[PDB]
Amino acid sequence: SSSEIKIVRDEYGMPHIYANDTWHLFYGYGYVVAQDRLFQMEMARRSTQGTVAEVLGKDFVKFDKDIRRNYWPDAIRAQIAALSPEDMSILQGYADGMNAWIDKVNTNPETLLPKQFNTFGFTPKRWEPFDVAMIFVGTMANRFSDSTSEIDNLALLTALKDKYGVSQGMAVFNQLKWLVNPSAPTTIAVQESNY
Amino acid sequence: SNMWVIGKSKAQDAKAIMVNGPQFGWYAPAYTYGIGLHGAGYDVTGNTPFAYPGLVFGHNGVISWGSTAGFGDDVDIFAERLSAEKPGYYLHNGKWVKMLSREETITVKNGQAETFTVWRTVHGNILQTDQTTQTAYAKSRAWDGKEVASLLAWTHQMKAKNWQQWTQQAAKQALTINWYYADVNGNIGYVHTGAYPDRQSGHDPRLPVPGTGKWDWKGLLPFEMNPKVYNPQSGYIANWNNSPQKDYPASDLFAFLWGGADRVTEIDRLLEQKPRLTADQAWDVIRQTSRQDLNLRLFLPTLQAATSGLTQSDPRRQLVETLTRWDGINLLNDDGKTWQQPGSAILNVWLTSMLKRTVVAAVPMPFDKWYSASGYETTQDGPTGSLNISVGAKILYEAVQGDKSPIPQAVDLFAGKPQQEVVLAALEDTWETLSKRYGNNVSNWKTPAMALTFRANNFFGVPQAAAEETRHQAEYQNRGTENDMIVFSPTTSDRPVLAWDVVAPGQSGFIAPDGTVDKHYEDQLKMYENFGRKSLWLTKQDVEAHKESQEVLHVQR
Ligand SMILES: O=C(O)Cc1ccc(O)cc1
Ligand SMILES: [Ca+2]
Repeated sequence: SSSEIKIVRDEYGMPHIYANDTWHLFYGYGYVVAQDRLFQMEMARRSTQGTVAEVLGKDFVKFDKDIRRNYWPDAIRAQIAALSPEDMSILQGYADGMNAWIDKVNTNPETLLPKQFNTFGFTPKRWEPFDVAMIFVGTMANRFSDSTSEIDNLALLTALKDKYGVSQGMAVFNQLKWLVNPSAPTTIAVQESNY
Repeated sequence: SNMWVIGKSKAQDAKAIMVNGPQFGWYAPAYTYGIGLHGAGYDVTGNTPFAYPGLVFGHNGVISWGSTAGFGDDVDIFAERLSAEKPGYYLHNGKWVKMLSREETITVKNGQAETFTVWRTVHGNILQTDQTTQTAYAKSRAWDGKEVASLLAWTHQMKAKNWQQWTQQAAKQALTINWYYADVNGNIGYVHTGAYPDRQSGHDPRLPVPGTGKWDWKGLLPFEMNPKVYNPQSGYIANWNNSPQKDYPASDLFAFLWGGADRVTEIDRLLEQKPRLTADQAWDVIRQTSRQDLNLRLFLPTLQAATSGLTQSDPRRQLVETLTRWDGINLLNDDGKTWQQPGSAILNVWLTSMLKRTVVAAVPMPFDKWYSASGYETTQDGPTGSLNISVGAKILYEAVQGDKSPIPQAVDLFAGKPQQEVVLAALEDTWETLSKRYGNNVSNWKTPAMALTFRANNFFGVPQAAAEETRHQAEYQNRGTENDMIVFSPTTSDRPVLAWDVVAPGQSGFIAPDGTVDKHYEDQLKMYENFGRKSLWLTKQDVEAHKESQEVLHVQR
């Protein structure tokens, strides 16, 4: 059967998904994610889109503005709009799977709603492919792949220029923030290659 | 984050062994999510941060993969030329181009809404503007417009069966990340992935460039320029966020350096110490490197040379003799709150003094504060991430190397004084501070250990659990948030692969509305603390054999 998704959990509660096509496979994945980590996932979604102050208030307004200043939503939607049907299925599958479990949770909240939703006073909302992609952009591309201190570097440089003069300020700057240092221990041995 | 991959020639009782310890901080519920995917081309097992569609750590029965953050320089800032009259415009290639712009409304629970505007140019979103100079800074990322493709590359690589198929997907991953490969035949590999700018001659990537047109990137460098190595002469690949290769330039962060003092040396010494390693020994490196002080190795020779002509009753010498008897492995006392030897406390105070006298002194305020930290700074909850060697200590290490360092000492950081005089003055400062608080008998000094907190707030500072869900572990361990091990072609089993992981506190973070906690909410937490691990299953037979429940769904798209 093409309509069947089998979910087997092991002794540690780790889900294994058995499915025949892309959309059923990632629908299963989303469904167990919604069962295990719905509140975490919901806070991650708000964190990565800057919608924290709506449920948590005034202390998070700067945070929300900083998050939205750091990306361009239309650019992410355009990339999603260019996926092939197979690639799109991964994202849509996953959001649909989540939505299935969030439908049963919002239908039977007396037993199925994660405690922390009651504690913080708000309920889960449905997901689309854009939300799945923004989890990764927000927590992988922006946490580990967006680092720069160029503006602060220039403010240090200028200050060293004032204290030691123009040529000397630069040579001190290269002492503190060298471009490359040839004695650094490398993952690739010099015998194999060098940049 | 650290990683060690051991190939054919170094492995004992297997063809290949991969051990990964991604370091993202420690959270409740768990940062990564365990998941097995069987169908539509996929047959995979492992765990992955925030349950991404693609598994960042895991294996498919043929190959295994792992990651560490990259730290290349892939972001540069473009100083855009604005105009007092004709606002919302910027000069680019001889014409005044209009900015992209968007309005945003922040809805606030129990507050008024707030609206502001986000501006963007051909280079990227505007970070900040200087109205005085009519300059705006645009942050320009080499991966811009390839976010979704990077997520898909991480998904499609789970289907690769060989080096060739895997590097096809590594070529499409555009973020600066190190990727690692191992397989059933004992091959091992590494790629420093990502998109890097092909800059114009004379472009110093550490400082901003004008955005008027002449400094624009030419394009992106090809994938053949990305540092990579397959089946290395050494028999192993080790990384702790350390430079990929000779002459590769690092992130432009002022606090980030690849120098002669590097924590990856600690992994290299252990892998070079033994001709071959078993699975259990590869797992054991987690425990040694978790507890290792990273500054001992670096500055012990300097402390020894400076106190060599000192008498035995000289307290500065007694401090160095304590250090000389220590192997640098921190161990908790029986009280569960103090370390057994005072070493880290001594180096911490010394180093703080040494930097104040040397690096800090040569840098103008307020940038001197960037170079003061000793690298031991924590609070009562413990460090939020890995322990490392501080920038200031890396700069100081180059200075104590003399003309053996490749880095020209434009300023003498010792300011005319012989090194040993500066070292001994700092050692006097250290003795004064510590003896005042613990007394003069060094042998009964019980210094405070660092602890470890699984925090309820995510890495952004936003709650992802209630504050009582915070978990506390007595021993801080400089180790991955999760640890996972894949062993290919074990001589000790009939299985072609064997894999383990540990995802603390647990697979589930569910709490029912009556406060009943899921059965798998915290059944992995004691396992974490004692360096234990659970088996990861891949085959159908293994999954059925360890099944605790089943759920079948019938759904049509
Ligand atoms: O090394 C890090 O800073 C965390 C990290 C680990 C693995 C990865 O793929 C990306 C980031
Ligand atoms: Ca740069």
